[PDB]
Amino acid sequence: LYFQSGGEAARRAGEAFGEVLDAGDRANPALQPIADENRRFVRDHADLVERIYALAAEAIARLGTADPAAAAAVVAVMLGLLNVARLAAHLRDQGRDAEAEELLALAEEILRAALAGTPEEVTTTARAVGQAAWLAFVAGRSVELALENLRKVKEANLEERRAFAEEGEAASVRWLADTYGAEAAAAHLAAYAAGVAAAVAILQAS
Ligand code: NA
Ligand code: NA
Ligand code: NA
Ligand code: NA
Ligand code: NA
Repeated sequence: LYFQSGGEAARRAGEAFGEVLDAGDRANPALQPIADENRRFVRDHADLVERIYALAAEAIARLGTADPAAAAAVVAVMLGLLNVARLAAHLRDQGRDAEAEELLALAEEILRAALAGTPEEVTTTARAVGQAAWLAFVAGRSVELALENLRKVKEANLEERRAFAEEGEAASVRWLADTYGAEAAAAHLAAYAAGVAAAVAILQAS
């Protein structure tokens, strides 16, 4: 990672995201279990965290951090691969290491290919990759569904990728409200947006 210029800046940005989301979730008894699980993930899967920062460093190298759209795209890449990594971590914790790699490799292929375009295109693809994994995680942690979803993103044009990201994001809001209640869900989503903004600003200053 150290010969991947940008890895330390990506880490600072991701840690800023994590700190802000942690504080938002930790402030509310309904959301604290999320903050605790997120700390456990980072503690237990340092190798996946570093792999996320490595892909972010590739995004920094290609897009720069000289403007808000590029910075947002790098953050979106990290958050999209993080969603993939949560399912990969489940697979690894359960001894299904090869399937975890297949999942990570396909997500990384799609994200890397998007880096040839504009930041706004990268952000759309990254959001779609994130939902491809998240939707499969909630539906029984199915690597088969995740791979199918990722292949559908791969074969989708930009508008179709955006539409899929929007459907998944809407389903995600619904899941948060169903699980934590609408009131706590709104607080969580606001903290998430603040964490994105924190990470964007760290990248811009890097
Ligand atoms: Na790099
Ligand atoms: Na505690
Ligand atoms: Na964990
Ligand atoms: Na996300
Ligand atoms: Na994303």
